[PDB]
Amino acid sequence: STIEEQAKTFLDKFNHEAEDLFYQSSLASWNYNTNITEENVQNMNNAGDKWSAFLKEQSTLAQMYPLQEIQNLTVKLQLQALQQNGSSVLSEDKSKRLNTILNTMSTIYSTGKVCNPDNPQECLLLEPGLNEIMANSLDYNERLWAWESWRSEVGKQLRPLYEEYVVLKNEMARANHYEDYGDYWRGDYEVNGVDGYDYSRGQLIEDVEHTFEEIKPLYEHLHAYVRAKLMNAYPSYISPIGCLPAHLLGDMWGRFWTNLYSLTVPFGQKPNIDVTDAMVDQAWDAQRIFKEAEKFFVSVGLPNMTQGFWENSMLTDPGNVQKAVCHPTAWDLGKGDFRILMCTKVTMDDFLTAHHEMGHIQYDMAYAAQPFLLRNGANEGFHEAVGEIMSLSAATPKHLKSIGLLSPDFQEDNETEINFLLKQALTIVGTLPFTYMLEKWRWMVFKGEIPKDQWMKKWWEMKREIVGVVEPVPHDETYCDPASLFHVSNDYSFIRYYTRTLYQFQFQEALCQAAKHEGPLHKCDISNSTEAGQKLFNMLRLGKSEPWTLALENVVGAKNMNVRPLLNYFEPLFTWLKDQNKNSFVGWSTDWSP
Amino acid sequence: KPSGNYNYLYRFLRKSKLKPFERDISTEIYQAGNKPCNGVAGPNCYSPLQSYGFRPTYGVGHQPYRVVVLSFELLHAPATVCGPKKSTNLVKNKCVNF
Repeated sequence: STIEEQAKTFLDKFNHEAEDLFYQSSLASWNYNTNITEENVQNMNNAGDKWSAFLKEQSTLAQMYPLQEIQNLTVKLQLQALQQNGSSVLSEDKSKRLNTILNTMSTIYSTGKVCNPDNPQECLLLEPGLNEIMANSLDYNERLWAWESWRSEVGKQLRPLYEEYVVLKNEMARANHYEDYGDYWRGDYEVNGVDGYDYSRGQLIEDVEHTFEEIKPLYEHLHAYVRAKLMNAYPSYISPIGCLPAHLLGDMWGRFWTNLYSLTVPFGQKPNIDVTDAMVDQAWDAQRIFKEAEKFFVSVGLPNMTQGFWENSMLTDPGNVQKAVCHPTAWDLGKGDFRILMCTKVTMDDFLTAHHEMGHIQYDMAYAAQPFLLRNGANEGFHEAVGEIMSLSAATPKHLKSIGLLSPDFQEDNETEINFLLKQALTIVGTLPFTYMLEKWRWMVFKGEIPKDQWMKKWWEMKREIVGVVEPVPHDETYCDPASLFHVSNDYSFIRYYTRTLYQFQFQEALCQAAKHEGPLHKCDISNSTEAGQKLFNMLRLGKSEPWTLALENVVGAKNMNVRPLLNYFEPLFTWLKDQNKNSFVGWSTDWSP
Repeated sequence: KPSGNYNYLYRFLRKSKLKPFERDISTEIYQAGNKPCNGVAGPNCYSPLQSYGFRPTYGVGHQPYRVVVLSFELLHAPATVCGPKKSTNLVKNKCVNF
């Protein structure tokens, strides 16, 4: 016989039992999301116990099968995922120190309370307190004081845990065939054992700096425009040659620029698209929202979304009788049951993230025929890629005019398209160099060829040249400010929000060369076109079972990144940026410190 | 039931190609190879019995479906189970066929 088919049958049995166990776990997770009670806490404790035990025991049992002896690369990659020992390669004392330090660090991050200004009866958290002093606050001084106090109170509690975290992750990953934990983040973004279309881990690194130096000048021009407009919004503290403070961008970490839209408005007479007026005049509630969603599904070319959502889920607030959270999660039960957690209201951002969540549900049903090791994207960025593609192609009001959602009184002039393109650029393109240097910096931290106790000064001085942001006051090495992030404290793969940011444009070009759509790429309607829908479907139904590079050729046609569609997506905005900040200074200077 | 109707089972392995017109009632273990079961083994015997669950929160491809397969026989004997329903009432003193 051959041990290959023995490993295949072990994979099949493990996949079936994991389907059942993850079905129970996902049902428990959805019931906890809709209701946070004592019995739901017990349900999650038991689900975590059974899931961790089953996963670790099957991973332990999988080590007796040799890995690279199978010519079938599907079950070979299934073994590669299954025979990942992970934290099993080292002993229990380092693991329990890892659990203590990490759970204390997580519960310090989550309810980190800034309590320096005024009386201590208030301590400003993220959503109740920081969101009303960072997203909208017309005082530079109070923003500076609150952000500095927040950074201090995060740093002096997060740093001694994070240094041992970095050391522990490096020595964990050095035994699991990774050069560091950054290499573990690039381990999923690697193709080995498949001939021809090879992808490696440093290849994604050089792709990342390649995309950075490619999309540098668009960020130069939008940085010049946003600096010129923040001369108007925040004068007397920022020089036209120097950089910008990071506590005025609309994002406390310095990441996004989405709420920095009214202060940096292109045209006062023309805002962005707001079709919500006819919705609130239309009594367009969440049920009709999802009916229009399934009509848009049929119009694009996707199949109509199943009734299994409808009797299993809700779309509005349930009141205070049950503890549901309005977090947009597209839960899959793993056994043909789809549920959507979203408080779908009359709000344009809620409708666009409903497009996002139902694109996630569409990609969830796209890999439906695959087993439990393969019911995913080939990387984590594909789900958000499908969601943001759906959101961006749904953000063109021409289809709303065609179907009657938007009345024909509105016209799409150049002003509204500049507003929409600046909204999209400040939303997700404005964090392309931010995500770039945070990913690069966390790589060159976790790789560990660098000195240990100088991270903060170097990190606060290298941000002046990539995005072009300056700390108004110097920050010493007792701080731990980048670990104040949900993707660093919880320590998730932040490359996912980088590379997806190009996905939602490049495949967009792939969905407009098949839609027979011309002109600017942002005005592209994938609806009323079966060819673009089926070309999206071609990448959709592949999923995890193939290496992601292969999917990248059958949707784009390269082993590497189709970067240049970003200019097609933003050509009128780039022209307006050239015409606007030509007289003002374009660039930044490190030495200017407020 | 929400607990799950796990009583129903199926075989994902078999000794050979299952022939038509015969029901292999026994679910005896189909051995993979290269190693003895040494009785009934977890990692290296591969018992073919697997459950369904069939909870009400399953999917359309996972739905419990009730199946009946009716198969006639062409063996050397004519028909016994037919529908002889003709059912016309009566007639009399009329030039008629019957």
